[PDB]
Amino acid sequence: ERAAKCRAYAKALHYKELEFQKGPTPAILESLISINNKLQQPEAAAGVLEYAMKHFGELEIQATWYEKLHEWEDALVAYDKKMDTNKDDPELMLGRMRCLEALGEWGQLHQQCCEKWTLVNDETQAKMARMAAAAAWGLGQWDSMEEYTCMIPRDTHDGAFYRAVLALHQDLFSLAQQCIDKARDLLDAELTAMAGESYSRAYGAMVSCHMLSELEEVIQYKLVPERREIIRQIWWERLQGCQRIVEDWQKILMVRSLVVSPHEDMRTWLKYASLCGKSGRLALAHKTLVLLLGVDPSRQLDHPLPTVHPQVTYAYMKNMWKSARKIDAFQHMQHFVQTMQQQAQHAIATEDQQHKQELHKLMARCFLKLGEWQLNLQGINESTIPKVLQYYSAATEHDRSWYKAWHAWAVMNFEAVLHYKHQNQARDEKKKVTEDLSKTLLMYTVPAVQGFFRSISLSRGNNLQDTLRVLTLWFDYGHWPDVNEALVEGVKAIQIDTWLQVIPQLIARIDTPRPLVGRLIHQLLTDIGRYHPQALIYPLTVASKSTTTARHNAANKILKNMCEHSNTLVQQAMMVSEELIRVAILWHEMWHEGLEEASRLYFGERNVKGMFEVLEPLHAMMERGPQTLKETSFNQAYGRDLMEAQEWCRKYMKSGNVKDLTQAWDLYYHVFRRISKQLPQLTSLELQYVSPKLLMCRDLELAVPGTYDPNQPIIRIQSIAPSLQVITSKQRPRKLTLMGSNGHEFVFLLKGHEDLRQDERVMQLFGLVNTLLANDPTSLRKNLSIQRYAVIPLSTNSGLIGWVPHCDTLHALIRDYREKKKILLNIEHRIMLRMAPDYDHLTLMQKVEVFEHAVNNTAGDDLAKLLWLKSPSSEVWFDRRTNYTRSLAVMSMVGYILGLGDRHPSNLMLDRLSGKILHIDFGDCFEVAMTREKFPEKIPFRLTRMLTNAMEVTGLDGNYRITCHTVMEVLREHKDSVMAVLEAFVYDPLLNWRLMDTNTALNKKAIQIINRVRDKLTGRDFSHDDTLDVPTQVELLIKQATSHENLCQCYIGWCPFW
Amino acid sequence: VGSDPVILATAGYDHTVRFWQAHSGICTRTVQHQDSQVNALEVTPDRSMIAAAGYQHIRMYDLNSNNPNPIISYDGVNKNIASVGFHEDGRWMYTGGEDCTARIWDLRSRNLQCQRIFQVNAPINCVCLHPNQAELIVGDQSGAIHIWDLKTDHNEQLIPEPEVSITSAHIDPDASYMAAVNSTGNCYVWNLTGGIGDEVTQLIPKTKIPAHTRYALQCRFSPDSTLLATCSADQTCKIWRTSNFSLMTELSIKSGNPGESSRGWMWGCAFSGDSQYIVTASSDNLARLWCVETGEIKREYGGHQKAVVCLAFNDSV
Ligand SMILES: Nc1ncnc2c1ncn2[C@@H]1O[C@H](COP(=O)(O)OP(=O)(O)O)[C@@H](O)[C@H]1O
Ligand SMILES: [Mg+2]
Ligand SMILES: [Mg+2]
Repeated sequence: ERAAKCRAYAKALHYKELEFQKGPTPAILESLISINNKLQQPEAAAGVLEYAMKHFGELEIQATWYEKLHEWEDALVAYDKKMDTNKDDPELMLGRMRCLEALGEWGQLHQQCCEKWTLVNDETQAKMARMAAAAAWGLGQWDSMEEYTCMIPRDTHDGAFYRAVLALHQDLFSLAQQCIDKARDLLDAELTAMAGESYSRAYGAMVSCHMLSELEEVIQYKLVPERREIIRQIWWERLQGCQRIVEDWQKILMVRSLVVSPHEDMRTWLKYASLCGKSGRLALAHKTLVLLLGVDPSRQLDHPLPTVHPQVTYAYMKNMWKSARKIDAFQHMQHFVQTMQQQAQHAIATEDQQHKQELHKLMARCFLKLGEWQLNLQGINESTIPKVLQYYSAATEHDRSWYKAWHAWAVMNFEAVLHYKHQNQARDEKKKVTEDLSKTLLMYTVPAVQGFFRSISLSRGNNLQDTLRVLTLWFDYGHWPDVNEALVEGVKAIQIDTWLQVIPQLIARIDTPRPLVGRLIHQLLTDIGRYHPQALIYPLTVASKSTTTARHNAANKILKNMCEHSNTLVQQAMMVSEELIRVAILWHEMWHEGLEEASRLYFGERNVKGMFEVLEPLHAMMERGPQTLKETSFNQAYGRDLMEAQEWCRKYMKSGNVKDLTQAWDLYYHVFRRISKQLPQLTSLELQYVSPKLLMCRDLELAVPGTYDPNQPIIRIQSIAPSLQVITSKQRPRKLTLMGSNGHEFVFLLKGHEDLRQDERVMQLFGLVNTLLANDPTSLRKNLSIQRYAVIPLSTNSGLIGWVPHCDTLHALIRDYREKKKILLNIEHRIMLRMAPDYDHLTLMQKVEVFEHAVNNTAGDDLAKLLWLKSPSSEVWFDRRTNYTRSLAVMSMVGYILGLGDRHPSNLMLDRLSGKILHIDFGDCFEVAMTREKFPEKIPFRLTRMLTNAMEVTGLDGNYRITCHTVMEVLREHKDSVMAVLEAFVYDPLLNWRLMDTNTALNKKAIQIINRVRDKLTGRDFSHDDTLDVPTQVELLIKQATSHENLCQCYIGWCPFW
Repeated sequence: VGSDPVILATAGYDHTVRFWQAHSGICTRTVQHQDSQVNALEVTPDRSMIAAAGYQHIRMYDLNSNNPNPIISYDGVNKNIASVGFHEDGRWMYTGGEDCTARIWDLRSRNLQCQRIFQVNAPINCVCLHPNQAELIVGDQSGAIHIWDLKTDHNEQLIPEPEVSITSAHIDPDASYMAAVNSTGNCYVWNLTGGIGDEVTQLIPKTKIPAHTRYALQCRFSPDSTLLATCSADQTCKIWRTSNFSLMTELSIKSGNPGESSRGWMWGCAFSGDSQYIVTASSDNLARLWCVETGEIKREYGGHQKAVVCLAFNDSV
């Protein structure tokens, strides 16, 4: 019945939203925040209020708006302005108070209660009492409480509760006992009175039921003395565990205040004060701390701070920093630390060793702030570098373990290096120069390496950033002995696992020209061979068939080394990736593209030296003799012609005729016509014609491509399904499918002429991004992720791609809906050309009109509407939407940071079972797509109209935008991890080829690309000088993605109107 | 054609430039203009020939030889050429282009080359020449209005509100007022400090008219200097008094029901010599003749297959 109540809601919300579509009314708008609330969708509803504001300043008083927006701190100062300019107004005062009780402002709430007690109104007199009880409760003043309680009716949940508290102070336990049960039933029956349509009062019922059961433990804490530790444990544990915003915890602690004073609680309140800062209630956290100190809000500001409670001070000081006063904060830290080492070295008479160590750990966590703040106040320069390194090394000493400490020291050292490397690039723009630099860099490089190593070992599981950082210093430092020793030392020390994360990066430098670098890599890879062979074969196999000599050479040495312990795995994997390449582009398919390219160079460029270079491989390729039944049945129907077409071509090579060459082309065009006719008939491939060795395969030890990881039982290729569908396209990819040793099926896409290595590093970046979102509480709260897939490169040409199940391209879902509903597929298109035959040549102004014309004469639902018909129910429909909305905003932000262009309807798709969106085809990364010559993308990410429309109405205000800054928030915090990854494939040797494409050394370009990304992660992505905060930047971006002036300029294929 | 006392020319996405007879609505001759739409039409002060600024060319047909094809074409300039303007004394032609360049063309010579180039960052939407013939006002897509002194080559610039693009500027016969119209839908007016001959020629901000909610597409002063016309994307041409800066007459094609989605933008306008009438170009395939005082549609020029974006209107003796 419970999951049956939400169905009626979900369904009525559909029609309610479909109603809003026809005309936005405050009538609907009311019934909308309500139904989105019963459905316990807090944010989607918050969106409905955002719209309610920007369209109807009609429920009026900007103070009533801030109050409904739970921005109490804004509404208070808005009510003051509304009271000081107006009069007494019994209504304005009630709100002025509701703000104070939400803010935990008992001092002012009690003053405002008593100093204004004419209150001729009786309802004003009735409400008054509920609040002034809690205010009096916070201020101690129990006489004031009972006075105001004796005015609260005993028929209310509130009136029954406040008695239980007054009884507990006055030690009336049986009274308190009964008052709880009666307050429960007055709340249980109240949860049926407004059965659905209530505030955060359904979620605040948890707050009242939590407190009531807690107040029954405060009861347990009065006469019979046994559970003090057991109660304090559950109190403490169900607090680190519990996540309730500031306000509730105040009251929650106020119950615990009846028994345990702050001075005994200590840790309890510091954890609370800690949250008040992190959430953003510093004025409250301060007061919490002042109380624990038993000393001034430091009204004596010039004086030193009380060392009586070392932890509390540290708290105060870090609160002072996050507060305004932060040269003042830094200053109190230098001294505090100095007072702390004294209170250690001297005060410690051995018999105190726990105090000694916790005093040493607090100090470490002090130093780490000291260095952190020094860098913040001063930046990086010849003065601060050895000072912060001082602070960090000092923090490294006092905790020995602790990731942050070692990490920070490594980064500082690594940035000490960068500071000078970048300072010397500054000098050389305008002998003893390099000598000092050598001594300068070797000075900071070695400790950095060391630091990153002991940082990694303390990170097991999550150390991608630091692991990559080791590799920068490693690869980047053409090895001077000192560096290499530390590197060798680390590799010895650090676990082998670490390196799996980083295998494609290691392999990208097998053929390192530097002699000392190479050796370690090779040795490391071979050890990664001894354990975890599998995470190596595929990538090493690819490397071993490389045109670049030193690569495939060095690659083989490792494979040889791996046969000494895993031979047939190397052997199987060898052949399996060999046959898959054969299957990817067949012999005739290689000729078809090869006869096209050859006729361009000759019959349109007069190039025969290049034309011979197109054909000669295709001839030499076949010269090796047919090896499959498909290769032979080709060899009969076409072979002899081609063999003699080369005959004429080599008569021209020596004769230098033009009639010799015309016989060859006579033969060539003949076979072309034959193949071309057979190509739309290529819709399937049988394994027994195309590659027999694969049909041959049974029960291999080779793991199913990109399914190997430790922790998980190896799933191996048990059998390859005999048929591959040929996806009809310009590259005819294959739908290869394998059978697993578990029993499950694993479907793949065998692509033929696409360098999958970029897609790989992206999927890597995504992996990282996924971890980051799994670790931010809110992002984990909302299930925020990116559906990724497996990417197994097979060569520079080909590779495998994981087939995401249950998915259709955005383009597919439309084409079906459009044909079902008898709508011409490209109708917006045909509309545009009918209006403006030369659309592509118009001025921006002219284009916008034509574009707007098309939108105004087509339906913008489609996606929205087919997703409704798709759904088997409506809570499934609603969830699939909530899923879609989020997953998209996730990929909007991340895509932007990556610079992910080319997001047309065939490059993204929808999971038809979760709704979650999924990106494929990661060709155009970084501005690339925008930078291009023909039809530059102005857009940052696709936020097309039918996308916007499939979300909830109030879309971009609701779930989307919120999810945008949540995601973007995470990114800007962990910007270094994100930059480690991206830096690791921009400056990657083999992958720089996608930036010299600005034509249709590179060091300079690669630098920009990376700056561009940093800008995006430090809010400098728009204006050069303003450092824009998240919500602004996000707003700016959504604007940019929505602008008609941007979308009309998009290549027509991108379907800027879908 | 150009022999008639009135010249009225109309061009758009339908590959023709059609000439109309003002007083009737009959179309005299049509010319072929293929490969492009027409962005701006302007009849040379010499009444000899008309200029059709299009995509990467400015083809000029003849108003005398009453039949042939483009006398002159000007090529080798990439992206659209948006505004055309002439110098009274025969031989100068000014253009603004999407290629960020204001260009001066010598009409009495050869070369697809141009006598001068004025480079700005961001596309130029309009180019208009001060009556004194010595200064060119150039409004770009960034929202700057550059005044370029054709003598001193000294460039001076001015941004009003702009972060927003200025769509067209104009300056009245009597050189007392300058107008600029932007994509927000605002119309700026300035007072003209007549420097002229050892020139100061400075601008003093007078009013900002909230002309339109949608794009404002072109602004134009009446010969009179009495009125100011503001065409826009809200299917409207608004006519404002220069004494008052108040709305005098509104012309609109606003359909007649909220669920029509429009059909037609008010792309261009031109006043008659007496400033008694106004000609109107619209994306609904029709040029229109309006009576400025009543706002009565005194004629409708039907002929164009596709939309209209251009007008040229001429009264000279
Ligand atoms: N990971 C995947 N899951 C499901 N289908 C895919 C996947 N990758 C590609 N496809 C299919 O292959 C088609 C073309 O592949 P795509 O990656 O867009 O390459 P290209 O842009 O070179 O055509 C898509 O329209 C889609 O149906
Ligand atoms: Mg694609
Ligand atoms: Mg692609």
